[PDB]
Amino acid sequence: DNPIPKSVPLHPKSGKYFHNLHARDLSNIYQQCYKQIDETINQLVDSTSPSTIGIEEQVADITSTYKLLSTYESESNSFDEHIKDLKKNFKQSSDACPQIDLSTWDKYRTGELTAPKLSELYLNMPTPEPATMVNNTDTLKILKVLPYIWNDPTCVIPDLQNPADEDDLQIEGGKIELTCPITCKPYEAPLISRKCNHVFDRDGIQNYLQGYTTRDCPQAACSQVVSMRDFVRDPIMELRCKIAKMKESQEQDK
Amino acid sequence: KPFANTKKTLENQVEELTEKCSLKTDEFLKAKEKINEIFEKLNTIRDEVIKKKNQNEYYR
Amino acid sequence: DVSQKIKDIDDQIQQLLLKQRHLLSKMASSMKSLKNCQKELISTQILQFEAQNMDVSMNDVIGFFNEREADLK
Ligand SMILES: [Zn+2]
Repeated sequence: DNPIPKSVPLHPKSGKYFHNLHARDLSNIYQQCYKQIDETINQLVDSTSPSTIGIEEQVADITSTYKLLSTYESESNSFDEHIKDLKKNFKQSSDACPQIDLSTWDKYRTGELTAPKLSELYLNMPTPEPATMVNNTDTLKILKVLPYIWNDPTCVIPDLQNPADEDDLQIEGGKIELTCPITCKPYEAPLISRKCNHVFDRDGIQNYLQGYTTRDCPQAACSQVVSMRDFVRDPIMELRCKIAKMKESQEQDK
Repeated sequence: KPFANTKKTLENQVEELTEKCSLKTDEFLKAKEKINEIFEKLNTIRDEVIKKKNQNEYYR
Repeated sequence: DVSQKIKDIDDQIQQLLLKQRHLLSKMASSMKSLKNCQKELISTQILQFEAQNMDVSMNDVIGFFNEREADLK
């Protein structure tokens, strides 16, 4: 009866096999999926036939697969975390078990000694969802805003730190300017600050901070001490200007 | 001895699992290839758009 | 009449933009299938590792068993 034990510890010769256990990396593929996603909004924005429909449909579809892909990714990241933990726990538990020998073998078979069984520990992993954070991915904000800026490149968008939040935007009144506050000319290389949401054209702060270490933010000298590193590229503002330039272009030739 | 038979059944199961892993590997690499074909179709379509565009840029 | 070519090619662009959205959907579906293969591969590999780890252990014990006999006599 029970000729073979329920489990035995990790054998020294199985060290390399255990070590190599891991879920196949998909980082490179996910990366390309997101890049493929991006390149699609670009051509969408850059080649969609004259507005008066906005693009609310197109955006809905794209955001639907974007979120899907993102849901998949989080599960994958979670999967690795669980595999790694479960393995680390197995190894430590396995290392406290006596090696197999003429006496030990009967004990593992009878139950006196019990070794950890990785296959069972694997089947019985957490399995929660999402278990991560609703990361504010740059590409998600563009999707959220896009339909609004398409029909009105100046519409005042209010605060959004948690996009993907199926809800309408608190579109304020008036309209923002597609012109750099340090050139008074329409943008051409918008840059947004990280510690404050002020956007200046590249040559704006490029020359404003030129020769200085950390000058206060130009806008009303906004307290925030800034530097070139604090200025990212503004996809949203570039989208606005991109759209305005297309509207002006479509106003003359349509 | 008293092990000969079980051990035989054990050696075979390991042989079967080994071929299984080999199959799932090829199945996995196959799926990877399928998605790359889609990255490819997406890329070519984009090229078409870029070209149809440049054509209209020229007005014809 | 050259005002027409700008509309057909402008429509083709639209049909292609649609196709992109469809293929993007396939891509995500394809990803899901990939995650399944990846999951099934690691599972099968853990079973194999177990069986194979039990095997080399069996070899050890059998080796020891045969000693208690070849020396006992
Ligand atoms: Zn500021």
